[PDB]
Amino acid sequence: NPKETKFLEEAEGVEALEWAKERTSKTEKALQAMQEYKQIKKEIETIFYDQRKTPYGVIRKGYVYNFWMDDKNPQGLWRRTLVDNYSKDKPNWEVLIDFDKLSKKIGKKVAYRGVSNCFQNPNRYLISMSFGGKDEMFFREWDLEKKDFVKNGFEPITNSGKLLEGKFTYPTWINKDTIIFNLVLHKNEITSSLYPNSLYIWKRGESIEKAKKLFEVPKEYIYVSAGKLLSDTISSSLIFISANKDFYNYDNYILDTKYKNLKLQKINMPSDATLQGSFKEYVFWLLRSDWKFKSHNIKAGSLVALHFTDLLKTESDKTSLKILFTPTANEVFNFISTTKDRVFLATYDNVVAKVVTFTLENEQWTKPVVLKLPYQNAIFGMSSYEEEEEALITIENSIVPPTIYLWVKTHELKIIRKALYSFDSENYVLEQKEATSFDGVKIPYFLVYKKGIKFDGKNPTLLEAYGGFQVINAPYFSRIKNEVWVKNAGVSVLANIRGGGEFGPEWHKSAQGIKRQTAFNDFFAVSEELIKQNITSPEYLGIKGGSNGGLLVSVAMTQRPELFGAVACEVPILDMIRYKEFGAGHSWVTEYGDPEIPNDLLHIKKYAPLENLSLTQKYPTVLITDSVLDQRVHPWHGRIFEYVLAQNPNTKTYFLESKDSGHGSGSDLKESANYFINLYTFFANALKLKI
Ligand SMILES: [Cl-]
Ligand SMILES: [Cl-]
Repeated sequence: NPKETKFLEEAEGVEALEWAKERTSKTEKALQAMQEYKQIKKEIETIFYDQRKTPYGVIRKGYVYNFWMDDKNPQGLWRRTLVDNYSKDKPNWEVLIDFDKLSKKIGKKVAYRGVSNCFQNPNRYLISMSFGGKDEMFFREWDLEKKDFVKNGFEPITNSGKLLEGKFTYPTWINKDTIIFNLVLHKNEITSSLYPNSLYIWKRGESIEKAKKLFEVPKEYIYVSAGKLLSDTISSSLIFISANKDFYNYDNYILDTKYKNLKLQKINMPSDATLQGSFKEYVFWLLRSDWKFKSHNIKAGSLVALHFTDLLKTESDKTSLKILFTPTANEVFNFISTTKDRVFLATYDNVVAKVVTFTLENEQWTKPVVLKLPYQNAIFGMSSYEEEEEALITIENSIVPPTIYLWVKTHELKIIRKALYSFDSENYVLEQKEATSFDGVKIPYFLVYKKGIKFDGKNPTLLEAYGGFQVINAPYFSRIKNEVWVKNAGVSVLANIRGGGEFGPEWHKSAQGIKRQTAFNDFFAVSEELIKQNITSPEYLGIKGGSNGGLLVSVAMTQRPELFGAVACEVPILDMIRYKEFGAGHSWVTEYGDPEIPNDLLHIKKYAPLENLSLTQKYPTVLITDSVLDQRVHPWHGRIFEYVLAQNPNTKTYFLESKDSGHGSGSDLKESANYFINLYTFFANALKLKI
């Protein structure tokens, strides 16, 4: 019965933790006894603790800021160096905050979760932090001149000293003495998805009990957030308030903070349009749906720009709106990023990165200039601020390590850092291929292998996908997969299945809700194609997915067990009947359908893994992972799958429950390292990697 299962529903406490510890210990001892473990451990530790790891960063006021972890500092160091030093192989870094020292002090893992700098006094930062991998977080104000926390500064503590935490509580500076944030002051100030439901404004020197509530959303909404509408260099007083109603639709507002009285004014934009950035007084918005705007049908996936004042106006009064991107068939929007005098528009065309830059001249958008990316199958990233003329760009592909480039004030890329580690890209092949799905639709996939392998169906192969939430699953360079898997003659595959965002909102909507089986079919189409082409065979084929991808792979192995030889189901959502009861489950009703609506439940039960398991069926060996402090999906999902599968004597399972990773691989570097040693030992042993 579910009475037998009920103890596992409690994340912490007693019977669940003991049950989980025992299975985890059995699993770790079993992995540690496999012939492949010693070698896999060596290879992973060499990578994770490598002093030649690339120190990625962001430029502010003549310095590059970096966050660094290694075996000495697994929680990590927030640090900086002069931009002139950043080109040196081994820059002289100034350590700003040592999180390992902080953790030792408090007696708990304190994880760095980002920073926000004050425009009015740029020596002041709000440092975001969490205990381990919790979604709940807090912050502390910190001063650069002092290189220390500000005594009695902004930190969400009560008049007894009690620290208040909230899931993705992040603060925004109003002025040097005022912040706004999504504070959980009272226990009940949360939505049904358990995110903070309120925004508070808080003045320096006042108890948090004196903070003024400015905004509250209904319980049925997902979350509320505050952030800046424009660059602080244009306005520090316009705040964007975003109330996410049902994951995809929003009520958004401008909060103007500079007048005698605060002013809150509702933004008139399509409810599923999203703010993507700004430049000067203009704002960029992405469309998820077609917009009939005056004469025009502006297609779903387009980017428009408008003056911020037109956000408050009726369609009749919206004179500044311009269309900046209209995707052709294989195109999708990626991001906007801004410098002092340029806007960068990053897109994909057939899952290959493309970038242009433009500006404003005489209040008109200039003709964009192509920024040529000198990699095949390029993947693009960058950090920048409108306050800064210079920016750091990365370009990479799945088999070529990332290069970091400085964007200089004369508007060109200059190489600033190459990888210090060695990876001989010419010994590998990267192919972009397509499978044909059940309905004739072509599904992209990326295939990476070592030159010289035979296509005789005996290559150990690891196939990954995600397939949800309009997420673009781009083929980035993975040092771990390339060096631990592909260098040992394993094959790597990434499938851009529907549910994702690789071809814009329609690519997502096609496998959304009760259409989820479309995502799963896409994944089978790729799996079968790998086998047909004698890249691999079921015995050598492993599949890996996390979170939403954890549903994907548990569905795959239960519908099509005969296609696969090994599975890793990581921090999964998978109990699709009961998902609303656990963690942030209410937030995804529009993604999966509502199990309490008969028609949605009927579709969900056709695929839900716990509804489609047979005791007498051999399933592929599976590694299931979850965490006590996973507040996103809750460990129930991993625990119940293990509990039920454990009872099938035809199936071998490995289970790993982490104390404090949360929704991820580990909340410090050592724990992540151990997680990937366990995972790669599992696959190497299951699929016979020659290691
Ligand atoms: Cl930073
Ligand atoms: Cl102060």
